Amino acid sequence: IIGAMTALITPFKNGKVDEQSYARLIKRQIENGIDAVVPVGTTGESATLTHEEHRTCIEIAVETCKGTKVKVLAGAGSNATHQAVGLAKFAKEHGADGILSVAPYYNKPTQQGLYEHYKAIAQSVDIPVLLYNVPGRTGCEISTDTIIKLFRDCENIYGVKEASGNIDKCVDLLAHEPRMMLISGEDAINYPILSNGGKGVISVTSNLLPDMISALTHFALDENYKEAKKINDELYNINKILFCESNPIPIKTAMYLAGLIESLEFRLPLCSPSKENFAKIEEVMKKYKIKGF
Amino acid sequence: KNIIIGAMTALITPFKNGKVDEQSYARLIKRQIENGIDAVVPVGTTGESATLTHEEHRTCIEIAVETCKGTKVKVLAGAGSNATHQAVGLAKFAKEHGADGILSVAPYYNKPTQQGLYEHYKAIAQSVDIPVLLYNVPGRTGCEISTDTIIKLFRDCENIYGVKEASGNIDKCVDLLAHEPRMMLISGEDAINYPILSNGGKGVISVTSNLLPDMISALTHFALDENYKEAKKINDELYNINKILFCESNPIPIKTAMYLAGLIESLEFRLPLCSPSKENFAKIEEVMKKYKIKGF
Ligand SMILES: NCCCC[C@@](N)(CC[C@](N)(CCCCN)C(=O)O)C(=O)O
Ligand SMILES: [Mg+2]
Ligand SMILES: [Mg+2]
Ligand SMILES: [Mg+2]
Repeated sequence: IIGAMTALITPFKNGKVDEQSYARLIKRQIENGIDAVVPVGTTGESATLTHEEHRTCIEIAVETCKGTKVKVLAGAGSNATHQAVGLAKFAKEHGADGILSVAPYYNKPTQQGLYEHYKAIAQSVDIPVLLYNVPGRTGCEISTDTIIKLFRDCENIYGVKEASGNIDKCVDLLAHEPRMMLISGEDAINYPILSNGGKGVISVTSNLLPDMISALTHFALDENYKEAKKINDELYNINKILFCESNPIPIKTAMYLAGLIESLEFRLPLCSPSKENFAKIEEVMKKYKIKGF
Repeated sequence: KNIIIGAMTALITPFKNGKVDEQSYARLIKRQIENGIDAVVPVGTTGESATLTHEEHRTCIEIAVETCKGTKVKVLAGAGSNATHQAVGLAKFAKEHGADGILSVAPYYNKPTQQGLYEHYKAIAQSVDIPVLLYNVPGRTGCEISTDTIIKLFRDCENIYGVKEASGNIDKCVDLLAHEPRMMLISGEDAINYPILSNGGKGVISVTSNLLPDMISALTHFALDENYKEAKKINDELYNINKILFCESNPIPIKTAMYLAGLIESLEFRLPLCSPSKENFAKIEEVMKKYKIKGF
């Protein structure tokens, strides 16, 4: 799975997942050229969803994408490998087109550990598995050597979502293993990653501006770097402001400000932004045309 | 404030055939008690909290509580979570099953803001009536409890009595105790146990004490009595083992050392954790030779 993809926010209403809004947000993604959706990633507050909720989000999404050509890359990562295998199987059993699997967080496995963790996951299913490196959140980094070995050693492993701010590593990955699918995990540098041969994005910004992110990715895949860079440059201010506080606090605030969700609700320890950052997000949004439903 | 201080151990969790070796767990805790340790921390990072089931997590806390009854040794139960609802539940559990207090690591992976951290710990503290020790380890969580947030929580919440600091930032340790000297600063970094204690820290939550509880015990008690020459001498002696126990991610080296010492049956982890490199295995074995390891 490649192309423009959205790390879906998870809207809450009165402390529960707003399931109708969840399906409605995914339809809006489909209407605006998105190629795949990622239920229950970091942006979807996977850490604070119950097992049941995690499972249901994937189900809505698979169901809502059914019939369209939009794929579901299910959030299935865990820092407990038994758990990650579990999630992988669930996704497969419930029709996900594939899986996203974040590098274990908090426990800091070694490179050998990561290899084992992912081999376990990959062998438990037969759908594509997309590796996810975000060391600022996990405390560990999947080495370039480890990524490559996994790609070559495990049939299902087809690439990595990179959120490390390290374009050198992106060169390193595609120079030594050009067959893998490098996916941008940091919206601000979507174009530089695509222009080095990246084949997709898993975007926070596309929650609010899916048409802009989808166009950017498709310009780039069609080798119109001029127009892809144009959108990337235009999106920089919003791409930065969406991380003025830890994601998904700004994007949910933006979605609520645009009237796209009913309630600016998080699950603790996530919370509302500062009032000043709230106003900063509101101000930056005003320079972009935000698609409705 | 009610407090839990002194020399404390972040207990490893031994596995046998993919199950918690509950008999070895109790035996290991008794070894800590008999070597001068003041409190034990079941199921922290060193106890592989991430890969235990909820039931196993509960079981290890209960085993700790039961093993320390009839002694002066306290149980500071590992109760952290990156989901506030789960952390409150763990705090409640620890309270209801006889723990003396809880340790609660800063939420990992989802990187809450300072406002969110405040709210997170306030909900935990307001849910029980036993001491709560914050735990700051930004290298593992991806976030930091700022000094201001720590102090605000200490002053605003009755049961929050201090912080376990594992951030290699002695400046912050000065900052903390210079602006709020009533709090209990606990070293979460073995190599710098003495510097933290010598600045007014009141205890350690140690990985090395799994292997050398008597030495960590003496270091802390020497330091608490302001016998800084003797405390520093032990800290200096311990530096080599303190560092080698993090050649690979904790608790991979300490469990390796415990296995080499014959203190656990199997060198078993739960994935994504795994045995160390063959090279680091030998390095740990070599460093160990320079220390006298207490038996059972
Ligand atoms: N997607 C919904 C599940 C969320 C579970 C958890 N909050 C905690 C994961 C866990 N491995 C649970 C350990 C439970 C026993 N201590 C962790 O806290 O590390 C996470 O993965 O962030
Ligand atoms: Mg398409
Ligand atoms: Mg994931
Ligand atoms: Mg004395």
